[PDB]
Amino acid sequence: HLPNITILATGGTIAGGGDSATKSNYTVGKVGVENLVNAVPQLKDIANVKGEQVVNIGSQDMNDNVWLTLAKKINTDCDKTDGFVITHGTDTMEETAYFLDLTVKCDKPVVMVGAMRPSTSMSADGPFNLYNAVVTAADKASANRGVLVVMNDTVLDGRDVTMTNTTDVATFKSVNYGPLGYIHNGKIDYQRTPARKHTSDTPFDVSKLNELPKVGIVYNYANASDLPAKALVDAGYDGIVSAGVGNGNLYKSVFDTLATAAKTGTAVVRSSRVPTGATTQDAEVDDAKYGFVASGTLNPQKARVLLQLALTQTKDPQQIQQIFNQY
Amino acid sequence: LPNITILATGGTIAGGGDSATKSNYTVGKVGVENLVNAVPQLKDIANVKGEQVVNIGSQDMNDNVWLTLAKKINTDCDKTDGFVITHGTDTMEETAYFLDLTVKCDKPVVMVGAMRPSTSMSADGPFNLYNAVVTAADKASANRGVLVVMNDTVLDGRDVTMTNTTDVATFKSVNYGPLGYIHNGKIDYQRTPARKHTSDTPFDVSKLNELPKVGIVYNYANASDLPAKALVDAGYDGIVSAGVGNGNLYKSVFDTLATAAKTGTAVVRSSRVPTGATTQDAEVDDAKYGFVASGTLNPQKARVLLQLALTQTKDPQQIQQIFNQY
Amino acid sequence: HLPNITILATGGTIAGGGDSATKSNYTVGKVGVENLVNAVPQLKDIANVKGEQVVNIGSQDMNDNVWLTLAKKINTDCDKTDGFVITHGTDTMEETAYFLDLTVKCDKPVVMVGAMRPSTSMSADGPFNLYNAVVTAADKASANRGVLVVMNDTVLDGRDVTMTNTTDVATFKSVNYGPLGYIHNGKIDYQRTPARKHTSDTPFDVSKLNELPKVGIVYNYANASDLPAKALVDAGYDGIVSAGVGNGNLYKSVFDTLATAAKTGTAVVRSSRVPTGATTQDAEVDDAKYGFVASGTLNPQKARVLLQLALTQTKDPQQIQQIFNQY
Amino acid sequence: HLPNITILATGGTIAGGGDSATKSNYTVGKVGVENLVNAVPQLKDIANVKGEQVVNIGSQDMNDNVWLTLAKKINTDCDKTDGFVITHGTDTMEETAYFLDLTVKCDKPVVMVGAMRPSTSMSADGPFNLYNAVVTAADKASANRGVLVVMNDTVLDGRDVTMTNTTDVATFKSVNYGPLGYIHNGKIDYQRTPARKHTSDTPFDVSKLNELPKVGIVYNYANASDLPAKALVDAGYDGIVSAGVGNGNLYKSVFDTLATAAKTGTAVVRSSRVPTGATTQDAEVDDAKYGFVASGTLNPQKARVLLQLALTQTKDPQQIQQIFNQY
Repeated sequence: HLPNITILATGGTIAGGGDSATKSNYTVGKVGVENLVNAVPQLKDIANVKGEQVVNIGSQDMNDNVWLTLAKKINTDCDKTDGFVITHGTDTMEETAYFLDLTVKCDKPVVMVGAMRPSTSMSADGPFNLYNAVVTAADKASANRGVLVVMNDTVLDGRDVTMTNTTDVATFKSVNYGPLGYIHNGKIDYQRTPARKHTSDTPFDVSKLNELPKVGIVYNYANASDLPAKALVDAGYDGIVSAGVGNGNLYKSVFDTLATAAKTGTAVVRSSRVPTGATTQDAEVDDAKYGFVASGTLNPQKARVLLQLALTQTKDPQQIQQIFNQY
Repeated sequence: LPNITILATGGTIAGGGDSATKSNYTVGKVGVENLVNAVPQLKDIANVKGEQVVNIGSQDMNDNVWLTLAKKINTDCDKTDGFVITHGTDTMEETAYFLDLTVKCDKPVVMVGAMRPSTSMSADGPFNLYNAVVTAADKASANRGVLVVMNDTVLDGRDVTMTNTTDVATFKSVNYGPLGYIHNGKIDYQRTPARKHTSDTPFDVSKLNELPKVGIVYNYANASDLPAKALVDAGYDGIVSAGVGNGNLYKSVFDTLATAAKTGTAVVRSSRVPTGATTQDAEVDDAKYGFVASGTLNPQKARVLLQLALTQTKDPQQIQQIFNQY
Repeated sequence: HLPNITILATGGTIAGGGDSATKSNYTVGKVGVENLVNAVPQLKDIANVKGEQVVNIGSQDMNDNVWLTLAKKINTDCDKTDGFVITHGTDTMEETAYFLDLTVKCDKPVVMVGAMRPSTSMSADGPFNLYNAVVTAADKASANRGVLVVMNDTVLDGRDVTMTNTTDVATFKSVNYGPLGYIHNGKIDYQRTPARKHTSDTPFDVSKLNELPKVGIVYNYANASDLPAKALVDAGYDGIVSAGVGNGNLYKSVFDTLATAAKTGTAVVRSSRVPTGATTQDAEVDDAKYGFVASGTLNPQKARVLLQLALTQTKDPQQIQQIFNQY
Repeated sequence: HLPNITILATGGTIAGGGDSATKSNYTVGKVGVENLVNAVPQLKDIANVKGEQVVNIGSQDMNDNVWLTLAKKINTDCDKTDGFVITHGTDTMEETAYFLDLTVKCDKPVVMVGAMRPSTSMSADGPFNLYNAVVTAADKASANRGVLVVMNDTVLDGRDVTMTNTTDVATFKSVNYGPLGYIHNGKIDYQRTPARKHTSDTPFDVSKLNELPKVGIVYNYANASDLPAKALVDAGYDGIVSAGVGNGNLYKSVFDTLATAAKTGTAVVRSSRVPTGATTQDAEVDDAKYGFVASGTLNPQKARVLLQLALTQTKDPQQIQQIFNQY
């Protein structure tokens, strides 16, 4: 009769700990899901919570196998529950949020949440962030909006959400298109929803996949080395994402290596190290001439999520561009 | 009127497209004199002399142009009242900090670019150039370090960065804010960078024709060690990590860089995250590994300072000292 | 054919010129619409443009009479054009946008535009602003999103759009829920639409109105005077909006005057002087008990627009609070 | 031997409390200074703290009498302590910070701090904020920087600090010139200091004053009533600050009232309701002619603070403008 709500715990600074409340030092992986739930007894006011510990890692070590395990579990257990919260490291939550946004086939709410302060800190942000994540997953209006991230009283879509600051509790922002809703006193005023296709409206199906296509990221800057790009090509990577300078521009020697790569079986996506705004067509690079794909507003690490999934469907740069214009 | 020298390097500000109402352009259509002639009002505020140093897209900016530019300004400091450098946007933030650490001229040195090509409707380059010459003309600008002047704002070389791929308002000092705003050809300076620059740095490039080799590697989920293993296999002097969150490293990359740091490669941890410090005293024992924490320097600015450090030392603790002072 | 677009000019810095190009002085409603078009020859590549001068005022002198004229004309002339651009000063464009967003029943694109620099200034922003406003009004995907403001290559909804900076060309932002779309190379990638009800989904109809209910705005600050609030009450005002401190809070003397007035026929809305975030219920003020309405994310000048309209339908606070939850 | 730090408590949300850790409802001033101090036992690691509860009000009720009390106390008590922390409400902290920044002659560190969540909240921000405020008051490097605000791990100058968001724990930002330092692991890396004159470098001497000149604030907006302005003039106010539209512009009817009043000796400052950027001279308003002062980056409530203090030395509009260009 209260919403049934599953928490899938993956680790992160929300389950991490230091030897002092008032020193910054901490390590991830100290606290199980039972202990987090128990630190918020007010959850039983809003939901019937069930917690499982899928893994316990720092999200700096998030990987393809944990992504597959999560998407598979959510997809199989969808019918058991009214929604899911995933407790997660903050460092790569914006990656896992987008991978689930594209492969989750459950249109029931799936809410990701972490903490910028360890469980042991003075003014720890984890307990209230977890409360609000359950408020969100239990809100009937949260369904059909794609996979969500809830941080600092804010409901953010999985596609546009990113980290803006290294330490600030208020780091997570949807920096191009804004947030979906604000949470106040356990109620959400939703004024937006992602137009890009997600969840059950995407062709991606990882139900029977045990690995993903290999996709690396190369940085651009003055005097950039080509050695990173060469190393990925030498290893037969399925794709490379460029964190370009400005509007996805390539240092000349990186450009040389990725042009060869795009014409010899490696997919190439131009994104940007710049934190907001689209990597666009119709600027300084004719993507189609090189066989590149322009990432749009997807940053390097998001573009790598969508490129891995595009490559389960096609190697064709025109098709990949069509997928980067729809998802 | 002061004497002001424009040193032109190319970029969108001197780039053009086939239409004022389409986004497509190539850099380097336009020479320095053409730019200057485009803004006749410069006459009202300065005696302007333009020289072309190079003509390239800043996406192709490199160690040799940096060395040329810093030598040029240091050689010619006595000869002018200040400098404006016209430059692409994409790496303006790297050139700005290189120069901020390496120019010993404490007269005004102001970088400027354009987010719209000189051909475009509502081109931003003319008023930008105009405001850059105002900044270089104001004696208040002296002793503030190398500056960037974009969208009516004066920003310090260390903190300035691009926030947006296309916005005319892209250039911000995202951690500590601007030094001043330009209104009607006057600046109200309320700020100056506390970090040591120009003649308070030990870095001199006057007889250097190259810089230590410093690469950047990106972190992300399931990150490849192969990029870092490449730079190490090549004998790179230094690698900056574009960390996740507070300068964190995927396990593979962590292992490779920890092994390199013991073989002598300098390792700085920075962050792909656009604002905030990569700090000591978080998840990574930097002293245990011989790693250096970048502070607020983003990965491309971290490279600038690591290259210069690497002209003076390979000692981690001594690199951390330099990353705490400049 | 190319779409037929109507430019309705109201004046503004965009029609306004200075004495120099390189000094900050200018007059507003200097020159006219036909002058404004002729400065942008490229418009004829994208539409068949006709201009009409409605009024010629600096938007700091904007008023109910210009609002009523604008809305009736857009609603009357709707059938014979494919879309509208309204040239307007920047200072109060956010207020006119939300009035029009509520009272226009034309669901063809309605776009507001201005300029932050004068006509004659170096790097004048008006010409490209006007070009992109016509792109937006000409796009079929612009229909049914409400009244829009198009500034600095960005499409902003009438409701959330506001000024962030006194002089920056990039001043206009939707500071709570972000923009709907970015314009690049004459094309828009819409990824958002406002969920709050607008244009033909509102019951507001000003067709037969010649004046609007009287709504004043009072400011809160340390040691605030109650004299302004008392002056609007003595004048028999229909409504009062509070620019509160923090989360909509009231200086003691303002609390006293507004609480007295809310129980004897004056509608009272708590908004905030703070530039982003909702003035919420459930905080320090029990709105229901005083007969106050919480403005949500509407800032004082926006709350005033919605309060004047709500008072054309009802004087009941619970019903005004309902309108404030829906539009 | 750790430093001696004086906490002066004035109330606010930092001292506030609600029925539930999870519900938003609260009231200010439920817990006293010693309770706040004992909730952060770790303060003994970094200082010898002495608390004095000076008043106990919501900062929505802050007033001239509390300002005078605080300035005279800090000034008298300077030589008995190494540094001051003032606990205060958030809503007007930015006003008090500025008044103290102009009236305090003690150049030892003086830090203000509050909380956006009440002390009873889950993930309450006050405890670690208070910890950080005392770190900042203990740090000698803070001396000579003017009065500070410490919130959300940031050191902010009293002049430029303002609220950005109605509820966000990260709401306090130096929105024009940025912050002075970030706090991490109990340490500050200061990279900035305000160039504007503060503390000992101002002429402002409140030592014998028991009242401050009367300064009100009137809001601009479409169709603005002249009644607020006329109410303040009728009452013989000593000055009026206008929260102008755009770059300090005034609606017709308010412009008429303020112009008439400056002619007979009322001090009139043009500020802007726009949250960032300066209200400049030499835009659309001839300040020289009307006897008006442009407020620069001072927002309306900040402008009030400096105008009241300008008015303790001069009523001469040109002398008041010179004060507005120096502080």
